[PDB]
Amino acid sequence: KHQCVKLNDGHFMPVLGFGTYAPPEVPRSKALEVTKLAIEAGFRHIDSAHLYNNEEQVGLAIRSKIADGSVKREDIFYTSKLWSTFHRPELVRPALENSLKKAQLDYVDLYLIHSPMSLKPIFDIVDLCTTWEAMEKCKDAGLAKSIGVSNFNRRQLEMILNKPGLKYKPVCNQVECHPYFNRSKLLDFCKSKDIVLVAYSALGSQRDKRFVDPNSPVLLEDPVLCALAKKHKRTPALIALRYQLQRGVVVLAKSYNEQRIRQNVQVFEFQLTAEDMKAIDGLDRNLHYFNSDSFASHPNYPYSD
Ligand SMILES: NC(=O)c1ccc[n+]([C@@H]2O[C@H](COP(=O)([O-])OP(=O)(O)OC[C@H]3O[C@@H](n4cnc5c(N)ncnc54)[C@H](OP(=O)(O)O)[C@@H]3O)[C@@H](O)[C@H]2O)c1
Repeated sequence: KHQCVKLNDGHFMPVLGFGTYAPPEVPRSKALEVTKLAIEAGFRHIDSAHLYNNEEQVGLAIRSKIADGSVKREDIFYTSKLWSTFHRPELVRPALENSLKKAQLDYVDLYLIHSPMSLKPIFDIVDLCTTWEAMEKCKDAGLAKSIGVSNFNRRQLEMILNKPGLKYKPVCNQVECHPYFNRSKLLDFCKSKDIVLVAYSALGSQRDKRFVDPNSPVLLEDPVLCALAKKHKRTPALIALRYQLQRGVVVLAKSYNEQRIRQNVQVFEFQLTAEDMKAIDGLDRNLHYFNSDSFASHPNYPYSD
């Protein structure tokens, strides 16, 4: 299907998605305005989460673009995510039901485990295979068309894929992925298991002071990204998004700015050569922008491997 990839459960995922997270200081009504502008610009995959405290505004934007005739529900791929205080398996279905009620949708296209780092329902120690069984029952019930995971490393994905009794493989692993942390080996593994890698912080993250070192290089000021932008008469952001599409990664892009939202859909309008991709692959430097004690101290931190 046009500009989508086929998931391993048969559903289709659009290869460019709109990132909806804004920090707390942005008024909640902004997510309504920008999600409507993202749909108007041509985004058809919208990524939210319980954590983002925006599902009611994001859902209203979707319902509004349905009401005015721009799109039908089946034209939109909506993702939400189970937050880490709800890993205990009896909490999974009520958490998804809460997300649906907030968005006023009958189903999500995709429901993810947001992170493998379980928190007190203060860390919690939960066997995530039990969480996954509860995710499977939500796909059986029709609450989520597809289920997947987010922030898992290879060993953590294998624990699910190897589970006795497994009914549904995860359709995706949504992970931090960009030219300073391109996750090649994990991508190869995901490809080998028919699992889609979805990239977040593909434009270098929002640099949130709670978890990103401001000393970290700014991805879009990279001189190779900037040179390739000059060569293609595009921008460093479009070079960073198009790099993902050509390696078979589905890519998210957040923007709350009307011009940049419209700019990002231009990722479909041009392509990069083998030499351009090799120049971009040479930027890999094990730089995860999310780099905090509040993750690294956790018994199931994914960058331990
Ligand atoms: N699963 C998880 O744990 C997880 C973690 C992080 C993110 N995510 C998801 O991934 C989404 C994207 O990741 P992210 O929030 O880290 O942000 P990102 O997509 O890496 O974007 C980073 C910054 O790039 C700027 N930008 C966007 N388009 C641009 C363009 N064409 N030119 C120049 N700058 C541009 C935006 O600022 P403006 O708004 O000012 O344009 C944005 O704040 C999030 O919204 C969320 O949906 C998930």
